[PDB]
Amino acid sequence: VARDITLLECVGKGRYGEVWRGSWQGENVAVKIFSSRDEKSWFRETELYNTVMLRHENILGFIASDMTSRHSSTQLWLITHYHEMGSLYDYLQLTTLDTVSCLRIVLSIASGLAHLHIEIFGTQGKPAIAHRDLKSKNILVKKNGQCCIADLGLAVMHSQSTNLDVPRVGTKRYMAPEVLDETIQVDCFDSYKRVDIWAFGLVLWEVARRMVSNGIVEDYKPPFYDVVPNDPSFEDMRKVVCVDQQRPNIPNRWFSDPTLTSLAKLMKECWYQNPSARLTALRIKKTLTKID
Ligand SMILES: COc1cc(-c2cncc(-c3ccc(N4CCNCC4)cc3)c2C)ccc1C(N)=O
Repeated sequence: VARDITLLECVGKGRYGEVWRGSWQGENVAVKIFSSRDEKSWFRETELYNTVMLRHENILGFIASDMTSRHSSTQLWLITHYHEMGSLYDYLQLTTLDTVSCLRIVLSIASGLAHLHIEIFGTQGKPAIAHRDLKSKNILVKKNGQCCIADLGLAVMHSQSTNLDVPRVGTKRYMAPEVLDETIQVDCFDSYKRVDIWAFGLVLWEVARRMVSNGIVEDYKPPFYDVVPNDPSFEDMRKVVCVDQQRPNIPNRWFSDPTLTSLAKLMKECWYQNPSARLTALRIKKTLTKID
């Protein structure tokens, strides 16, 4: 079991629980400890790795899952590979980017998101999966320059068979207009895919600001840094996105670079108020693959 693991250092804490860096047979591993209030998030994220056999170069790599439960207490561990460089959010604050490194990040995310979204058939197939909490803090930077998508505790699934949610359980800063509007068609699975594309558009913006061009770059800032306070409320986001119909502003420098200009058009096509008008994960991958 994973009782042979040494918990060295805590790297993340929050409502979900905690994530620890740990050692196991000489190798660093990440250990997510779920509080007993997140037990269903533990099982869901485990079942995707345990039963659906979720694996992809840009999805966080599962290692093991353990639950031990007495009447005294219950422990819930999810064990995955460890990524020293941390989250895309931490990375972007300490690093600038160039044409190649930026593309590798962006295309890497689009590849992981599209594999999540696309249903696969057969004995080794997978249902369509919606993340529902895409954001820079849930994307990890790998040593090789690529990224992988991490937290799947809120993901939903859809297969070719009648069948996974009630409402709005994501990070409010990244919620799409139809979520803040409550216009979202909760009964159409594509609705949740289009929510991810909105979040992915914000992450594209975050990354692009950090790509240097013509000797200039932008400090890191979160989406909507200029119009909402830290930890914005549901009403604050609805006012900026729906009523004021605000969108992250595009610096004028982006248009003097080919890469940044292509990204700008991609972002905007992820931000249409109408979800049906937004690009798909696959077409975002294709477009990104053709750049440079
Ligand atoms: C086990 O499962 C998850 C694991 C991770 C995850 C995997 N490898 C690395 C990290 C990580 C390590 C260090 C940091 N830095 C904090 C700021 N200072 C610099 C170091 C950031 C991230 C993590 C969090 C992520 C999500 C899950 C999950 N299942 O949601």
